[PDB]
Amino acid sequence: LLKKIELIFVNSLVVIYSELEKITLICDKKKIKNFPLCRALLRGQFPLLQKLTITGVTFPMNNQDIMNFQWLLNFPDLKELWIEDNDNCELSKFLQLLKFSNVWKNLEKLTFRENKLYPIVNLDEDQPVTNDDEVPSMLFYKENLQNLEKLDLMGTSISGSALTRLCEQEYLDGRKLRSLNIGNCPNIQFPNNHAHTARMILDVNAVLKRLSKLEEINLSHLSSLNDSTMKSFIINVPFLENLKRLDISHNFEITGISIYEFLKKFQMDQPLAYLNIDGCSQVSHITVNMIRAQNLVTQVDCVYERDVWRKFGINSYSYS
Amino acid sequence: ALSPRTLTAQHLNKLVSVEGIVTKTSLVRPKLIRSVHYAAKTGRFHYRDYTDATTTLTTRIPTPAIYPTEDTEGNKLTTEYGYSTFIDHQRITVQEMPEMAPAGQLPRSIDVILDDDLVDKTKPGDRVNVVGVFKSLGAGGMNQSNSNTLIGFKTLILGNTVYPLHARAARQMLTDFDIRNINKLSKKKDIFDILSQS
Repeated sequence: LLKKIELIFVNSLVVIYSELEKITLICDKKKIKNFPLCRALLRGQFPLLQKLTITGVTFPMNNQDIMNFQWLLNFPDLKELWIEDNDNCELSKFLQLLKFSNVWKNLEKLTFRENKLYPIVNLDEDQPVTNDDEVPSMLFYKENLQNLEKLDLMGTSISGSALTRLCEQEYLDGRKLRSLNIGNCPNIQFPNNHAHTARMILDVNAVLKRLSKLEEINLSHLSSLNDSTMKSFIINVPFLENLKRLDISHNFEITGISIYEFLKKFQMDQPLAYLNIDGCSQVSHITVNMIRAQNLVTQVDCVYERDVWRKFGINSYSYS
Repeated sequence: ALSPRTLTAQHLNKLVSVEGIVTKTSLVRPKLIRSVHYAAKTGRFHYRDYTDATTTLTTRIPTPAIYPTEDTEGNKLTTEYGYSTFIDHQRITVQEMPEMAPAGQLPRSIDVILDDDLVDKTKPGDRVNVVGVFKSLGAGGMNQSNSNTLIGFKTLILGNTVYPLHARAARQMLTDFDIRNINKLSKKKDIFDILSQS
């Protein structure tokens, strides 16, 4: 009769499942050194599974079917996927799955977070032909990602151009997207930066033109967002009128200057609803007190002493 | 425009120009301003900025000059010199010119900080004009481990430029007019007598 199952494998010691609706698998990455439901997930089907959440597990090296997310094809109707700190996974293999099957009729939300820095992934827009006398392979990025409301890619080594291509191709829909998290992605650079490789650039003007109605942005740990780069957001204020909640916290570069002029041009839109700058060592205390006093933000968080961002349950399902 | 005598506590945090003679130049040392660390397992390059009262014109929170050794996850870091950033740092004492000191008083002196390309622009005994921000730094005994009620705060000039002097410039600039006059005089038949009589 079980519809919702959670397992939190705190420690280690040494076919159809139509009933199920939500599977949450959470592991202590230090203690757990394999993948518990590996056989079950690849062999079985869970055809009514709405939500899946796998964190802290370690994918086997001996099984490219696991590493290529071949099992993940098993689960249509999968309204949300969250996947985080799965140490031997890669976003590259995931995007290779997304290229070559209409795997999901509908994802409302996607959340992928690899931990260690794998090499640069660019959006693999190559559409090969077996012969020009034969069809080019239909690339399923659009119909797979067309549905998304929440896209979360924190820490995932996605290149800035890959995300622009997701928007220029309109694989990401925009008219339905509401919350975007790209924090901790070292391969993002903004247009004003003179130092780059061109395919790491994010064209925020194109992106914010595409997906204008979004509510919630997260750029925390995005060290590349220096004060100069924030100028790109200032001039693209007209395209983010839906934005209510802005997380840019734990940025060790961003001075209060950029914060202030961003909120001031945003005020030309009525405060921003909420803003997070916990741990941002460079925002001057008097500036954020001015932000409160002149009421440019309804709520702003400035817990300078907060060392970390992964609030369990709220921000992350990576264990402890 | 001041000297190490008439430079006064009213001038603190203002931009000042001081004339004097250099003495007691410190050794040149690299001052750490940024360190970069390869997290061996994680693959990312972490980094850390640093601050003290000399590196910045405003009193940013200090950073204890400690190198990282572990990631947030506990992964062992390795420090990357060559990507890490150090400025050259030098501390010099500018002394009041003895010709200016009033009757029966000895010359006053103040300490200047010089960074990067300003380093080694002077040696001791150079008469100089320094421009920089006059500042205070340190606790001044307000930290309760110091019982002494009366000691003052340390003060410095954070240097922005250094001009050597022999105005009554150490090396005089020569116009083409000066070049031509110098050559014209050299052809006068008794020029050695003219110059030595001069």
